[PDB]
Amino acid sequence: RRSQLKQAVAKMVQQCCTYVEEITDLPIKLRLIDTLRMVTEGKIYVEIERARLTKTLATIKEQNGDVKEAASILQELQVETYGSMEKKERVEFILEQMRLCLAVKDYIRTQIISKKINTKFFQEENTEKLKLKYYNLMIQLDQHEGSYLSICKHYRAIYDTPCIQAESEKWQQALKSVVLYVILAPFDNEQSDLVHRISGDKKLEEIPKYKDLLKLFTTMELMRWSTLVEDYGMELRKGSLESPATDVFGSTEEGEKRWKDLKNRVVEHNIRI
Amino acid sequence: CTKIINADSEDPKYIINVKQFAKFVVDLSDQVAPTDIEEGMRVGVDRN
Amino acid sequence: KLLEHKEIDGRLKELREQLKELTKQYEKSENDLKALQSVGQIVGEVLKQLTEEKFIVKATNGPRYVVGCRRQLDKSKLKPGTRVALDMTTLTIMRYLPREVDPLVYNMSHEDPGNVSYSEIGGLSEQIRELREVIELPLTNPELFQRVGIIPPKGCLLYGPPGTGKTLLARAVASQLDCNFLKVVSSSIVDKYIGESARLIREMFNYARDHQPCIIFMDEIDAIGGRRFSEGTSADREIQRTLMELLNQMDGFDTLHRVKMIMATNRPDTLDPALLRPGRLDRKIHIDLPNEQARLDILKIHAGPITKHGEIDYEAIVKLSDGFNGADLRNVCTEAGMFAIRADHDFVVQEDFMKAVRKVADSKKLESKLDYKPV
Amino acid sequence: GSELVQKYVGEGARMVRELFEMARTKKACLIFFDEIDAIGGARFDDGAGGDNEVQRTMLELINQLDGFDPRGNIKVLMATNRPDTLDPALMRPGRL
Amino acid sequence: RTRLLDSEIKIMKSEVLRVTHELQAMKDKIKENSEKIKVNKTLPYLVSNVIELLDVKCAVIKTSTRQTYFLPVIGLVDAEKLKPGDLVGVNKDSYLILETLPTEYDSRVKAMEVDERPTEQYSDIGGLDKQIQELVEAIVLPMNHKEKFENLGIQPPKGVLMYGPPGTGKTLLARACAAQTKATFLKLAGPQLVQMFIGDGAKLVRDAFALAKEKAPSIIFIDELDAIGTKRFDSEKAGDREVQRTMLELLNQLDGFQPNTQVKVIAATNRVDILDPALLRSGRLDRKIEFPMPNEEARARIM
Ligand SMILES: Nc1ncnc2c1ncn2[C@@H]1O[C@H](COP(=O)(O)OP(=O)(O)OP(=O)(O)O)[C@@H](O)[C@H]1O
Repeated sequence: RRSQLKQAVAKMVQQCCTYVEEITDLPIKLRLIDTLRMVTEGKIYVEIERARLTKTLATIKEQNGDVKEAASILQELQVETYGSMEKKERVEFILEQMRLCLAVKDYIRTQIISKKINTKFFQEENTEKLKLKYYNLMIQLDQHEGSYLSICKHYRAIYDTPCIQAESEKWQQALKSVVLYVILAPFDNEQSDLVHRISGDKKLEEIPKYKDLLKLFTTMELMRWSTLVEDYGMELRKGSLESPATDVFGSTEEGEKRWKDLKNRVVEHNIRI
Repeated sequence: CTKIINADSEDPKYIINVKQFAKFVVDLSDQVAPTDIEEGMRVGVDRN
Repeated sequence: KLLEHKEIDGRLKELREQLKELTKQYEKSENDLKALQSVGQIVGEVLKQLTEEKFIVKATNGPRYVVGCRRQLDKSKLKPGTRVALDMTTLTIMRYLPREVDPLVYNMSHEDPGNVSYSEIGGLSEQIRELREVIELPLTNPELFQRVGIIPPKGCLLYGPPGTGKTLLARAVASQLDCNFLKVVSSSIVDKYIGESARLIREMFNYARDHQPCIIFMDEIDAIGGRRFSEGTSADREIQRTLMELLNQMDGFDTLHRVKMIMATNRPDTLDPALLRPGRLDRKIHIDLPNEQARLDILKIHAGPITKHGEIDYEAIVKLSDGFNGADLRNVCTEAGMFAIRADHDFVVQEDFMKAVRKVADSKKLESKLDYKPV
Repeated sequence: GSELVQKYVGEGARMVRELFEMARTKKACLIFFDEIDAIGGARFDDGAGGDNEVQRTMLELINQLDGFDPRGNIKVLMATNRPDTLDPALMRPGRL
Repeated sequence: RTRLLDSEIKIMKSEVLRVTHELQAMKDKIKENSEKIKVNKTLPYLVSNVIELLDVKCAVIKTSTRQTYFLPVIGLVDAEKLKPGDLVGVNKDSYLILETLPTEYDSRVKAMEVDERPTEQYSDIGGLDKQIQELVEAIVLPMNHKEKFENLGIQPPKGVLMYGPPGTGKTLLARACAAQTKATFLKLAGPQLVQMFIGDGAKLVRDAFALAKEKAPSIIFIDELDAIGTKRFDSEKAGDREVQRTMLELLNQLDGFQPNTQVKVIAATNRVDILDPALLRSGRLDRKIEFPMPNEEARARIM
């Protein structure tokens, strides 16, 4: 008989989806809440409470990204560690929780559930590339939260799909975003081995910026910062590419901090040589 | 003294366990009759 | 004319192929002569490094000679405990080669199998819930436990009815974590020394450390040659001392790679109260007797590798005998196969399962050789 | 009885096979195992297995005595001051 | 045409040189063959099994002298041809395999087979009919077509333990089974397996299992299984290690081996308490045939 109730509940979720488009927020949320109470014991066999997660995602839009609504999605998604029998979409739902934490803008808040993200693994190399398409979203989340060396570690993972796309700007940007990490990342044994591996790529060779980036990779004696500002005026606004320029001097929070880092890393280069 | 465990066609190559030493593939001595030597029979083998 | 000359050339080509075979025979003879020169090397184990120049070693037969390394012998890889080749006359190290049959060690290594089926006997209400939850959090993130500062719980105890959760679901956990497991029956661990049992367990723990996913399973921990020895004049509670030693090994000295030494065994008659304290045994999971509806599900899983007439009411067969044992339900299926073997029926009719269930009901009534009770 | 116990492991058991083999070669013979208690006439066979070598010697006598073709022409006379100590398998008839 | 005939004549001259090369190859082989014959004949040949096979093409041989030697060159015989745990002929001083040698087995194993065969009937056993039927399923059904088991997917268990008080006929069922069904019955006892030299008993068990593998219809009966299968001794240092090694050898054949049901083993013990839990294991000796003391109805029939 519980299975019969579940069959009725499966019909309810389809009706609730039609209701969500059919009626305004106040009636639809009440209907979703009423089914939610009945299926508190019931597992999310498909979208049984995944629809509730979509409903809170809808509430976030209704509440103009209210933090409490984002927290409501966070707690329910946190509850659904193994709630959904399907695996691929369940991992995607965990990513949806993470994006809301990034929306909080605490940076640490995304990292707090990034530990839950740490449990998620092998999105890349999954069959059909569907998980790889999802994998692009997970790496995309990493930015300020990832370390300057780490952003490159994710950007190289993002680079594979645009390289398959071979977009004139996006594929070039995908390689460019990984290469720009060296300017903002401090010298290390790991940094040197990584810069050599990225250097010499045929696609990278085409980009003019890669020629500018080679100066740090080689000892190159000393590169004056004032000369670099003339050389990297294009980086601020290429007008042809500039697609990964956000990674460097995008603006202030992720740009001016990068501007100071470039001066520091070249100053570090001057002392090392 | 040693104990025979088996015999082979053509050259007999009888293999004998000495009593603690090893399985020795020893051919029959020149002054012996092959029929007289028998499988599962105690035998005396000169070391030299 | 020209065609006849071509045929003669073909015969010459066949002769050339025979010449190539003769050359191969000459190459084989050259290899055999080269082989004859080598005189072999005594096989021995390095007891210790007396000095960089000389390492003390013992030949396998037993005489020990101090020996010196040869050319590029990689003395770093010549560390004591490595099998070595010793010159027959020179008696000096020639090469480092590690080959050990290790039959007892193999029992202590990866001998235990893992059951691929997620639900061989079903009954996964807490088996894929509480048992999975406690092990998964350290396995996924030991560092998160480190942020809390609590030592990740080393192990959990699956106290349960014998056979239903003991014979089966012992290796089902291995599929749940998707890795092969090490079975601590302890029969291999206790061989000729009561003291060595803890040391051999430490060796198994090191083997467990080698694979981070692999989880130590203390299945049948009480089981031993004859019967487990409790405190007594002839034999004392060596196993209880090993359990106290195990607690020391589990926390501090031997905890790494987020490997869980779960004591998931209902075999021990007595459970240490100190072990029950949070840490050594943070949580205990209780396997439960089947709900009969659950037994019907178990019978279906057991019926999966079965050819049947198709007119089978499994619920009626399950209702007919309340075996309450996953092994007993598996027995019902096997006995039904025996009934099918009678009369040469490849298919098994529902009656054959019911006849087997009646025989199993008699087996359920009479049981022997069970002396293991949790707590 | 003392001769059957030997320093080497199961060396005595080999002798018991020889005892039957000698008995088989002769036609109709009686073997007097006086002081059967000396010939491991008990089977506690505890975990220590101190008597393991003798216990193997006792079992070898039992199988050769009866089972898979027994004495055939051998009559066995065994004399014991304490019958209770004797192992149950030896006491079982057919063997005696 | 004529040029092709001239080319064939030049190849024929090369073939004449090749015949000389073949004689030279034979002569080099003959010298190695003469040494090989002398070494096998010589006393230090010490033919014994290879413990393991190694590659840099290498072999480790334990001679009957119980000394282990590693040979950088595997030997004159082909490396692929050589099998680990197979008899190989060690060199007199080089300790390098020269010949594999004919396969041979312990004389005791050959004696175990009941060539004469027993003379007993299933009918003669009285009051143990249910146990007789269980034994038939364990041994006769695998001996007969296994197709019925195969269609179901069930597999007949290999290894049967009969445990009973001394009077009950554990041997009586075994003797009758061997007489009623002819399948290379083999006699065995825990004492017979035990030998003075360490590992000699293990060889005896291994050879007996090999004899069972050799004959498609094969049954091995081990009475007094407790003697080999005593609770493993915890005596420290000096102990009856050899007997434990024999018990391990039987376990090695039983565990993860003999998946084919052609070979089945029946074992009997007056006391099942002495037997280690390992011998029964899970499937190593799953079959159990308890023999109850005769019931009143059984006693009237037995008398
Ligand atoms: N049901 C029976 N019918 C006939 N004879 C029987 C029966 N049960 C026992 N016996 C007698 O028992 C003897 C068979 O040897 P038995 O199997 O008892 O030896 P065992 O090695 O001591 O057995 P176990 O290993 O079971 O203790 C014979 O004397 C036989 O006549």
